[PDB]
Amino acid sequence: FRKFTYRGVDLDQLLDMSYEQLMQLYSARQRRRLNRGLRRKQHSLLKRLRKAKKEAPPMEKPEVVKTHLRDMIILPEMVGSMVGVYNGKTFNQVEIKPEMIGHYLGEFSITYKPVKHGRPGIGATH
Amino acid sequence: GHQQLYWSHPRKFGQGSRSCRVCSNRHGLIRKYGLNMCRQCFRQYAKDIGFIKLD
Amino acid sequence: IHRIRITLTSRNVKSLEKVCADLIRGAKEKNLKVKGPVRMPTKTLRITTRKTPCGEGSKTWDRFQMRIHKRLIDLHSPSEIVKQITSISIEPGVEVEVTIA
Amino acid sequence: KKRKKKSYTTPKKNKHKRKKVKLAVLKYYKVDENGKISRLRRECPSDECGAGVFMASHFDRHYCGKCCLTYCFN
Amino acid sequence: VQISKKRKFVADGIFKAELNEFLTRELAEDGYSGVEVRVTPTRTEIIILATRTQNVLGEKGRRIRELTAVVQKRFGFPEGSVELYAEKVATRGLCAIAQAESLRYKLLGGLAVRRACYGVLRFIMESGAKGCEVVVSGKLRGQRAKSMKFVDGLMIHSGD
Amino acid sequence: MLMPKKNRIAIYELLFKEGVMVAKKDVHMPKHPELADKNVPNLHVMKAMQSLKSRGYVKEQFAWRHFYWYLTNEGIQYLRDYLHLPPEIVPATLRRS
RNA sequence: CAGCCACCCGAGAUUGAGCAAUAACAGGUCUGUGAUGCCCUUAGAUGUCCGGGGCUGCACGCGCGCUACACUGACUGGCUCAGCGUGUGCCUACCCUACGCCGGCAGGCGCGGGUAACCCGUUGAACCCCAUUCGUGAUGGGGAUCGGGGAUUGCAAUUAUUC
RNA sequence: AGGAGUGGAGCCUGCGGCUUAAUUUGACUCAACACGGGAAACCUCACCCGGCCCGGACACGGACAGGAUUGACAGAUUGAUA
Repeated sequence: FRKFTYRGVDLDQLLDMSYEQLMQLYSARQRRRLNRGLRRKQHSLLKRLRKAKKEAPPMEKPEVVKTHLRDMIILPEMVGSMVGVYNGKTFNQVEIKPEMIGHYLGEFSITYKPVKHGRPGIGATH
Repeated sequence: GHQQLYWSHPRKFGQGSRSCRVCSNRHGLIRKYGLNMCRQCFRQYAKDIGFIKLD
Repeated sequence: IHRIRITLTSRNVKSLEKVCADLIRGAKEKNLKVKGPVRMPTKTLRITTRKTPCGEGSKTWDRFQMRIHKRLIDLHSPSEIVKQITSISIEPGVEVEVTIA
Repeated sequence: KKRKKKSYTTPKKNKHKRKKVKLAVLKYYKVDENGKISRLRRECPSDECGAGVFMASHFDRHYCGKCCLTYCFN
Repeated sequence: VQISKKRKFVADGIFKAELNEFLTRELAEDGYSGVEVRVTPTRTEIIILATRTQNVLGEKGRRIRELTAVVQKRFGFPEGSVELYAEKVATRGLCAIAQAESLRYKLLGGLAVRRACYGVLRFIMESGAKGCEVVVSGKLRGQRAKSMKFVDGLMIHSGD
Repeated sequence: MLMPKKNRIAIYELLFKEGVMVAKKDVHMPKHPELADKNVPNLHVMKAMQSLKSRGYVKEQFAWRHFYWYLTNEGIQYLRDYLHLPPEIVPATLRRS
């Protein structure tokens, strides 16, 4: 019932649309990596995600991807699949939905934690 | 392939390898006139640098 | 042009003045028109350092100050004559920068 | 320093140790009644391979490790 | 290629401190007592006052050839253009680090602390010195830290 | 050390060109300040020095995060033996003395 | 008497600080150190090559301090006065930084200025110098509490951390 | 006698107990609490960790001379181009 969009465009349109007005759709992020340029050790993650995406099991989610690197991503080709992203000691499983575009993959890794639960007790009086 | 992969990431902003020039110590580095020491070595070795106390 | 400039800098004023007097006398030993020593403002370098290696006690600091005194001697002479005057066992800690233009 | 408790998976950083034959001939073939060699080992254009160093080609890609070449027949 | 006066003077101070530390930890057994640096046109001379000059020079000067071989490879001295000199200390009662190293290598050899301290005291006041304080702290014996003082003659304790 | 012996003998020759140099206290430094761009890892330089320390013919005078090499007559003899070369290559500093 | 208090001349009739005793502590620092004492550490090496979370948590008690509660004033802008300094460089790009074009916001290329009182600099500065709505308030004292966007040093700003 | 007045008001490295393993330290009388010259993607890391590597080298005994590294469009996926 309720209506959701990405300001008149979708992943298909943005795939057809060039980066010219994409920068106008870009909030502030992942623009200067083009001017800076991409470095080495950065050619296998795209290949791995595309290879996983090519074969998708029937009535089953795309195969889990174990990634130890926070890779900067420039295109919405990730949207429409699943990612196993980093938690700190395990790999947590993420469904990708239209909120991924307009955001970075590293923004789904939320990990922070208290010590233990307690109240000011016998030791602490003043 | 570590021989061609060694020292891949240039750590230029950090002072882990640019710490105090005396020993394996950090936590209080000062770059005034390019000392590259902590307070300890500077104060104990300030007599040879040429910095004297008459203020 | 033959105006040789000595930018001479040292930490001690007395050693600096002895060097300047010896140099200007060696110039005065020869027939060389010279200017008086020009005293550029001494650089006072401040380093205020906490004294206790680990933060404890009253907030106490040392203030190490570095006084750098610099004279210039520009004389109308070929630099070879000034170098002939130079071999006089220059005072240690007094460094000489040679300017020829 | 204190124990990090390697107790669940393999607590082993040791390298591999393998047993094999003293006379391992994989750069040549014997019992062939031939003084020459029919070249089934791939020609290596690197200036580090003579007649004692060659490569073996599998069904998946062409393996290397000396000069990073490719003789791909998949 | 010129550098500011403050930075060059701090570099000279760094260099001198480096030599001081290296020669103090290297030749303390051989009675190293001080390093001084002089400059001549395109030449650096280093004169090292030492209590034991025969032990700071070595046979045929070979150690010096070794010594310059070390320093020339640390601070940027081109090969063959640096020479090392040494003069006997005029008196061991005008420098404190000489008697300091003497105390080090008298206790390191195995010796009661008091004997070495009193030997130094009588050596100093047979040198015409006007006052000597040797404070020794730590564990002389047992497991407790007691600070002892060997104080001889008057000594100024404040002022310029 | 997963390092060829020929390069170790090359290090021995380069040292034998002198009597003692210094080493930078670091294992992540790709090259050597004296042997710049000669495929000499610093970590393997200290590997060599620690090996001859295990032998007991060399020592050090480490200062300001810098190893200070040493060499005794038996150590020089051992290096001139393993080099398989005549002892004629005396340090060039005596030729410039 | 040592000295204390007033007064005329005088620049000045107490300018401010670093040095500071004998002797000592069971005050903090082994998380400052290539200065170090039996235990876990004997290569199963609490960072060590690579490096992707961690002192980056919410209910409250007078812990150094922060902008204010206003009309001696924030506020259009008029006029114009600073002093210590810090400044292009060893695995140190990145330091200050005089104009054309553009770009409110940071910044692109150049002719150059700087190892230095030569270059910014005459730190034209900055507080104030009160001609503007302001009147006792939730608007202009009080940005303390929202979502978007240009982007420079930063592969990696996820708690728009910082322009 | 009196003076910014911090105390009284929402925003700080850290304090003392305070949600899913790591919010953790050393300093309880000023003379600890804007202190360790402390606003942390990374080395701001003293801290469950996911472990990429021996920077265990060497007297004396080895299946003693065929243990391994530089394998990068790969199916080889727990660093994939180790």
